[PDB]
Amino acid sequence: IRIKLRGFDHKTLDASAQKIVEAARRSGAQVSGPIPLPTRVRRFTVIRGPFKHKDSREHFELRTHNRLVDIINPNRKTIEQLMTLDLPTGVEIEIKT
Amino acid sequence: TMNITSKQMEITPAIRQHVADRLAKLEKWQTHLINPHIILSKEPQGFVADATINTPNGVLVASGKHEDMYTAINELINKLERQLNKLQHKGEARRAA
Amino acid sequence: ARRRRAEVRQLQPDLVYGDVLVTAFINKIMRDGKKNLAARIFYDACKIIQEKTGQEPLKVFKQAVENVKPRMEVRSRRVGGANYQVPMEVSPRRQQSLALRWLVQAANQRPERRAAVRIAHELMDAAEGKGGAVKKKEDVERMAEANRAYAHYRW
Amino acid sequence: GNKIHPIGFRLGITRDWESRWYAGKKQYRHLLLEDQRIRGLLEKELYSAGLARVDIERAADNVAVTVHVAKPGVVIGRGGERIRVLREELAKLTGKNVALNVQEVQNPNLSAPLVAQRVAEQIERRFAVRRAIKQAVQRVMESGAKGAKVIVSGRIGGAEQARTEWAAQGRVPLHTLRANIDYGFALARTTYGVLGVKAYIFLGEV
Amino acid sequence: EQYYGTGRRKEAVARVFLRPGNGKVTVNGQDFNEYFQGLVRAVAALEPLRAVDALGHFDAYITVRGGGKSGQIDAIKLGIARALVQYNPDYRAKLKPLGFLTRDARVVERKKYGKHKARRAPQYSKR
Amino acid sequence: ARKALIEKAKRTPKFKVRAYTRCVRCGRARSVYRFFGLCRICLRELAHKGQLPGVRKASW
Amino acid sequence: PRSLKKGVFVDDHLLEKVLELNAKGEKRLIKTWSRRSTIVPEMVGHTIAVYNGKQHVPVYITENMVGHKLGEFAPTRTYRGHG
Amino acid sequence: GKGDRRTRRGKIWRGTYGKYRPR
Amino acid sequence: ARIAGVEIPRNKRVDVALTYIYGIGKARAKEALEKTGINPATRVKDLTEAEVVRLREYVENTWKLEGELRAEVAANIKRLMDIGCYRGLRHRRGLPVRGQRTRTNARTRKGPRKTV
RNA sequence: CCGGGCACUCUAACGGGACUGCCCGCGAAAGCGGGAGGAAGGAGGGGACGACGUCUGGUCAGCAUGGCCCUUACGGCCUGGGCGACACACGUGCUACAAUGCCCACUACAAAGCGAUGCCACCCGGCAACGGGGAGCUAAUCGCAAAAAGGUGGGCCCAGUUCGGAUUGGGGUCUGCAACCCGACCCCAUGAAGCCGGAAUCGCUAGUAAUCGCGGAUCAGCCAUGCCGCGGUGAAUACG
Ligand SMILES: [Mg+2]
Ligand SMILES: [Mg+2]
Ligand SMILES: [Mg+2]
Ligand SMILES: [Mg+2]
Ligand SMILES: [Mg+2]
Ligand SMILES: [Mg+2]
Ligand SMILES: [Mg+2]
Ligand SMILES: [Mg+2]
Ligand SMILES: [Mg+2]
Ligand SMILES: [Mg+2]
Ligand SMILES: [Mg+2]
Ligand SMILES: [Mg+2]
Ligand SMILES: [Mg+2]
Ligand SMILES: [Mg+2]
Ligand SMILES: [Mg+2]
Ligand SMILES: [Mg+2]
Ligand SMILES: [Mg+2]
Ligand SMILES: [Mg+2]
Ligand SMILES: [Mg+2]
Ligand SMILES: [Mg+2]
Ligand SMILES: [Mg+2]
Ligand SMILES: [Mg+2]
Ligand SMILES: [Mg+2]
Ligand SMILES: [Mg+2]
Ligand SMILES: [Mg+2]
Ligand SMILES: [Mg+2]
Ligand SMILES: [Mg+2]
Ligand SMILES: [Mg+2]
Ligand SMILES: [Mg+2]
Ligand SMILES: [Mg+2]
Ligand SMILES: [Mg+2]
Ligand SMILES: [Mg+2]
Ligand SMILES: [Mg+2]
Ligand SMILES: [Zn+2]
Repeated sequence: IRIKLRGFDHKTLDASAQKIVEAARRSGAQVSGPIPLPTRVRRFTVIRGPFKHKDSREHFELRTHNRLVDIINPNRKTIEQLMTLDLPTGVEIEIKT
Repeated sequence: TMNITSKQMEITPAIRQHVADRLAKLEKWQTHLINPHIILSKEPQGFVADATINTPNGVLVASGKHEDMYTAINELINKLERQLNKLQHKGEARRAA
Repeated sequence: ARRRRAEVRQLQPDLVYGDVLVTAFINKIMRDGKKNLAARIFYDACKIIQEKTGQEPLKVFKQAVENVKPRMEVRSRRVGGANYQVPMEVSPRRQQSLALRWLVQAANQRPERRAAVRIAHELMDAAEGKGGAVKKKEDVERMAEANRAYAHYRW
Repeated sequence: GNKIHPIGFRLGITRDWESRWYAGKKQYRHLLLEDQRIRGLLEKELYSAGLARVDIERAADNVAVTVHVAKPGVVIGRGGERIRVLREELAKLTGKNVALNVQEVQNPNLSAPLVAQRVAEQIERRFAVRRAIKQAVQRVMESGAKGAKVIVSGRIGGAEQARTEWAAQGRVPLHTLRANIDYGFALARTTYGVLGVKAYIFLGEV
Repeated sequence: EQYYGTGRRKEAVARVFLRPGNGKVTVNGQDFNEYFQGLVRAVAALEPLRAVDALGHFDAYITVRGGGKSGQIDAIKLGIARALVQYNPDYRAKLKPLGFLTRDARVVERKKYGKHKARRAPQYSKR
Repeated sequence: ARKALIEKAKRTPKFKVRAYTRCVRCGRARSVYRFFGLCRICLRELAHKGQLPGVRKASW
Repeated sequence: PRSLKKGVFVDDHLLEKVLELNAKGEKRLIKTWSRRSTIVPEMVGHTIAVYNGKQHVPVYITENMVGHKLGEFAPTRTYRGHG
Repeated sequence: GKGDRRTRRGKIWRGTYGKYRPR
Repeated sequence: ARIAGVEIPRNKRVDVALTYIYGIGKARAKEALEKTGINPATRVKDLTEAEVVRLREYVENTWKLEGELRAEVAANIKRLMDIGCYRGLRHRRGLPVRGQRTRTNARTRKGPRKTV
């Protein structure tokens, strides 16, 4: 019954989890509210200049944010209109059983 | 001890030893010439003799430039002498009041 | 430093006597932030100073602190062409530190093998005016005394 | 040389990426590699148009490349013609569903990367660089900006001693995060070397 | 039946559960002293309750997660003082001046590029 | 020795060990991240441009 | 060193030249670029010319120099001391 | 002993295991 | 000359004492005292002339030792040096053997500093 | 562990909150000294951020690039070697010289990250490196995993040692087409210098210094004792 939400942008992650939470709750029935999973973090630490200068760096980060929702009382009025919901570009979705 | 770096140039042990000979002029003042460093290099307009030397009362840091390398080495030594002598006698300048 | 007077850190009283002073002294025993070991050694010492001389660790230690507090010390000040050693009173804050520092330091100069004993013994000796920590005190105080001549040169 | 890129500095505050799409580690590199190839041919052909951004989106083997420009025409072609001629050259590299759109720039004289290229061109055409700069600033201010600043660096006028020239009007607070500051770079080839033009436009604080 | 404080210090967190009893105390599924054995820092964890003569009026069940033994000790100290304030809000005076109510923000300061630790700069010889 | 090298890196090798990463952008052999196909320099340039999805300047 | 489970390593292309010499009745100087090859019990008595990067160095092989590599007996570095 | 491989203390530092530090 | 050729320190625990024989470390020491069944805790000064002869008898026969060990190590280097292999050469100059750097350091092989 | 529940811890998005706002005093004022409230008080601690400019600073070897130069070669491929040399000198560090210590055993408390020819539980062989089995996990589930200093117990007894772990001999394991030059690891043996360091000199003002371990980038392996991070324990002192 699960929809799993992952993206590089967090403000778009609650966009997609705002609507998807609403979609199942409308077309019946129970939704396990959008759960904020812990973020997996990838740091990039790099010497600023092109040549030597080791003691000056610039810090770069990549947040793969994490969300999970459960559609509890499933009820196939839901399972259709989901295959027609508007995904913002920067997120991927996982649905399994 | 005695350290010479010849930057983007080839120099002989002869020349090296000559630098040691000139720098010796500093031994006059009878204070510890600790880990002196002579650097020789060739700008477009002439050579450069840089040097950084630590003594018990401070550091000698100076630079000579001239069409002639040997002359640049000497002009360096002058500046080194002058500074060394300022170190050694500046303390005396205020015994009254 | 340059702007205003810095401020003395209030220490948290020690759980076996609630004494701001034991804490300080503990810390000065502490190498490497191994404060547990620090307290141990100290407490072990007290155990001993009870064992060997049947009276209050706390009362004893506080004396050895009182007997190692240097009252006058020398502070150097070049005037003209000589660096004169000037006599100065030591502010209680510093009296403390020096007392604790020296106490430890003499203690760690002793031949007894284990740290816990040495602290005990030095504390014992200094309550009686014996020991290195008291020697350091007097060396300092004789020094100030000789240089009584240069007292007016003070800041 | 000291100053940070006023773009990367405001990401997620005043400015938003030219590439928004998730991916996993197996793929990220490979997608992006295409995007370098992508912007290469696109910034190549569309320079003529007045190229200001190459916005790029992704879902799965299908991508929305939103080009911005203030001469929408040269991208169109003959009545819908060229736009397609690219989608063929394009999706030959992409190998995939390349939705290639064209967005109008409402004023190239308020879009840094544009203003830059202009001056770079003026100086490639042997114009008085000191003049060009004061002018480009003058225009941007007339086009309603809350502040402007341009920079040209290198063998200006053909000097042997390189030199740095710049001018600015109004405000350009590079330290302020809420300041909206479009930054554009243009690289001017000449017979005697390369100059680097930098453009600064202060649109406004949020 | 039960009193609660949230206790935090460094990376340590302490869920504290006060109950009346003879005065006996537990930490993470074992008796207090069995968990904090030989660590003289302990008895100040129980220190806020001594400040108000509430030593034996209470038992205590506590779980403690994160940090190390002493930070965890500090955590407890906060929470048990915390819980006392809902047990008795007239307990501020004679816990506030004693600084027990407050949480010290002193966290391990970040390691910075170019240094060896947060602040320890690398050694360098001018000449 | 450059283009012949930015080339010899693209091609499949006579042994698996000789596999080495180059920057997909500038060709640089040293300090090349597996994750981007980029060297430390290029990584910085695009990131400053915003041409790196999700990738932003970290401050903690 | 090389794992006992895996082989005793020789470049195959030298072993052949070695084997070919046994049968026909040995022996001539054998140039090689295989400093990595083990000397192998069938190599004894040959004199193999080992490349060091500049020269192919003649090495007569003996029964006491058996498990060693080829390059161990063709020095790569010229050193006569300092000053 | 952090440089004596032949002890526990040694192997924690070298990042390895063995007779003198098992897993 | 107790065991074997060397007089292992009395006053000390027999496990430590046995280490004072060339060719016997912590390990071989642990092993002799099991195989001859004696307490490693006992001081050498406390050994049954029986326990001793056992210790002596086992160790002298189990492992190559004192002079006879050193001879093999010498013989080992002797040959390495004479077949003229690289590890041999490094010995032939008194230099380091195990692929260490020699631009700095390398003092234990070299001897303390030799001024120019 | 299951039923059950989100209270709590947390996870992670959105807010609140501190403003010298109020009190007294000194002040023309800005402010400063001080009290209460409050988690926090006068910038809360830390970060990101670097003016016109300077050093004709650094980089044509990341890249771009004017110009100059090469064209069976100053281009290109490959095998081997070299970048790892060693009378010497300097800079950075690691590990120590020990009892506030070292070894053995049993027993605790982190955080940030990483992981599909990837991390590998658990079982088996082997002193061990590792080998064979083989379960789980696109990973707040499963794994790397043990945190170490610490705590309890036991040995060492001031000795160049049960300090120290360099050097060398021998025996193995793994990666890799390949470990002679020139990898790391394991085990037997070896068991150096070193007894706290001249002239000189570095860091650090608080969760800092000191000490302790864990991760990551790169990466087949690795010369990492380097770098970027993360927590644990946790001081001294500031007259001026
Ligand atoms: Mg550094
Ligand atoms: Mg200079
Ligand atoms: Mg003293
Ligand atoms: Mg947190
Ligand atoms: Mg820390
Ligand atoms: Mg430097
Ligand atoms: Mg090129
Ligand atoms: Mg490789
Ligand atoms: Mg690479
Ligand atoms: Mg590590
Ligand atoms: Mg031995
Ligand atoms: Mg090596
Ligand atoms: Mg070497
Ligand atoms: Mg809730
Ligand atoms: Mg600012
Ligand atoms: Mg170039
Ligand atoms: Mg050029
Ligand atoms: Mg021309
Ligand atoms: Mg090589
Ligand atoms: Mg090198
Ligand atoms: Mg030296
Ligand atoms: Mg190092
Ligand atoms: Mg890794
Ligand atoms: Mg010895
Ligand atoms: Mg000695
Ligand atoms: Mg020893
Ligand atoms: Mg040892
Ligand atoms: Mg000693
Ligand atoms: Mg010292
Ligand atoms: Mg020390
Ligand atoms: Mg030293
Ligand atoms: Mg240590
Ligand atoms: Mg690795
Ligand atoms: Zn690059």
